[PDB]
Amino acid sequence: GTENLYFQSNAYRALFEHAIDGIFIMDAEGHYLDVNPAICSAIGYTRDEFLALDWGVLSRGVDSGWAAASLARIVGGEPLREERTVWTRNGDQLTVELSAHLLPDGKILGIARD
Amino acid sequence: GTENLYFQSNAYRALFEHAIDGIFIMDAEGHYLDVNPAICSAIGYTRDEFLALDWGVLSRGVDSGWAAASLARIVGGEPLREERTVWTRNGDQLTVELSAHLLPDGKILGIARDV
Repeated sequence: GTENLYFQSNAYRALFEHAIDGIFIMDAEGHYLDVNPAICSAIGYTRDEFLALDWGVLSRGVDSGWAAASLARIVGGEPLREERTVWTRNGDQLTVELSAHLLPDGKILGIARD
Repeated sequence: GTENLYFQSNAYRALFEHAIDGIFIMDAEGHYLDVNPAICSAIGYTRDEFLALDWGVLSRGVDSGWAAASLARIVGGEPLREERTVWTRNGDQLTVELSAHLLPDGKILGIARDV
């Protein structure tokens, strides 16, 4: 049997740690809550730096209202799938495909892929 | 909180459903126990059809001993990271990069990526 919370929790821990794709968790207000090793390494922020940032900073989409508009669609229950230019800590540019899905308690699971 | 049992199991079910990469679970003997939508779509198998498979059949690793030897290495605490060609029952061929990690309850988490 695999239909129990311990198995599932185990499998999340392993996926989060070992995924090649970036995986992040944010709260309903767009505050980053967790970030996996892949995303910290790609974007160049440490976990502690990352957890002080909000949705929109990486892709410079706060002022434009992109962050607020997209967050609202996500918390409304529409999945996000959109390519965005993001900037690393050092100011280099990446193109990432961002996916985001609502979790049952209103938090958000995100994936960042090349 | 994001460390707790309820959060992490919620997050697993979401990530399993929504991952673009393939994710599979197998037991220590190589029997497939679960497979995510991405895998099923990639090879056009249903979940039930995939769950009749054992480790090595898709990548033609039975005769060579690759299936049994690789499974032993994983079960022994050595994560797998290697590419495998898959040949599906309808004649398709694809090459994927596989990662496989032993989980605490003895099961194995696999991830399959395009490559």
